Amino acid sequence: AWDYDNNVIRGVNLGGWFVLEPYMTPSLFEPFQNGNDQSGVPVDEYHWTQTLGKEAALRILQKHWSTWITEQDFKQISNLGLNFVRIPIGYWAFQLLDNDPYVQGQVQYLEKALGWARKNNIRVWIDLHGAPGSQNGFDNSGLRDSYNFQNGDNTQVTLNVLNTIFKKYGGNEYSDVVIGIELLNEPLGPVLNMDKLKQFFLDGYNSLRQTGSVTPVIIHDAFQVFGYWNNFLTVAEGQWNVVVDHHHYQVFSGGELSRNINDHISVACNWGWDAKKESHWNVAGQWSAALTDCAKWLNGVNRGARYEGAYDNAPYIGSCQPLLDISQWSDEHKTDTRRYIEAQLDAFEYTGGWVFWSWKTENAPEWSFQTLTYNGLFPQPVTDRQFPNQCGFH
Ligand SMILES: OC[C@H]1O[C@@H](O)[C@H](O)[C@@H](O)[C@@H]1O
Ligand SMILES: OC[C@H]1O[C@@H](O)[C@H](O)[C@@H](O)[C@@H]1O
Repeated sequence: AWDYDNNVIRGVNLGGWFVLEPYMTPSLFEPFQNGNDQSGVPVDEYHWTQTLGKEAALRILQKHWSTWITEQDFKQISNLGLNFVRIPIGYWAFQLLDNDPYVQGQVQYLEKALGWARKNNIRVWIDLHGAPGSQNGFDNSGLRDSYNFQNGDNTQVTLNVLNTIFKKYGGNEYSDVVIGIELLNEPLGPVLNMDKLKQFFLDGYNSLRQTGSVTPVIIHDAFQVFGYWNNFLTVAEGQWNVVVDHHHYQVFSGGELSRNINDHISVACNWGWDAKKESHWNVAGQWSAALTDCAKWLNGVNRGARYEGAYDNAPYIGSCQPLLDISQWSDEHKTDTRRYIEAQLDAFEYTGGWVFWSWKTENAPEWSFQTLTYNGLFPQPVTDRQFPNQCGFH
């Protein structure tokens, strides 16, 4: 349903939909603030559902699921010249651990989305974004500050969930829509046992193929250096239809944030050069326009921004308040943003293409494809260049 050799993915993530992220939908979390005190705000979906209880969580999430993304969004995505969406979903949509606070019902909307994709000629990855125990301790895994994916029976439970996804979505029923199943989003390589992670990836690969599925298997790079995965899941070993997903940002450390715009561009261009050298098909599955970490709660609930020297012992670079509203951005910041977007687009189209994080946010413009497009900062058509050939690819 896709030609990974000849076609380029031009896509958006449907983030914040089936896995809550505080920075993307702060309205769901802000009612728990006590004036300026954020100490009682649940930090992740696990604690949000636990605090509300099952009845309230289901009422509020049903409303969210039914309105956040609809068929109209898919029409607009097609109209903007995009050809692809990535759909994050948590393990809890399929299976609950014994005392899990999570509520279910996401699957109904996932299946509506697959139909909306079909109708609008949009292809899809399904992405397992959160595993039991957490694979990364990020709030976007569902469970912040825990790293227990490789503990106990959590890896086994994850493989059981994947087998459900494989039987439902990796077969003939959706072979015209689903062009990849991503085994696990952003496993935090540095804190994991990498040998066990590779075994997990291999078990998932083999399990899918054993169902008779020919669906591409997408592996996230686990924050390893470019080329790390070249010798894994290879044609030499009869392993085929494998894609590596690289994520790229320049905002989650003081060193990255302090780069001037030219150096930000040089780094983006180098992402392209280095991805080209790899031996698997590869796609930039998450990236954005952000040049700051100013979005409220981007680093987590009750954590500040490195950009204004309010987190992670970073030096003050500038004040975030002026940057929260795209109408208040300086001409220079708008120009820097457009340059940065174009350099990333060129870099990522140099291999398998790109998937912007994310389609929409409530009020975080750096992270919203819609907002950037409407304000003329994301090229429309997406091939438009105000700053052509910044990287010099050949
Ligand atoms: O090397 C690029 C690609 O070649 C294809 O033949 C394989 O099936 C893929 O798994 C691989 O990513
Ligand atoms: O570890 C700090 C940050 O790392 C980034 O790579 C992730 O995208 C963020 O979610 C996380 O907050």
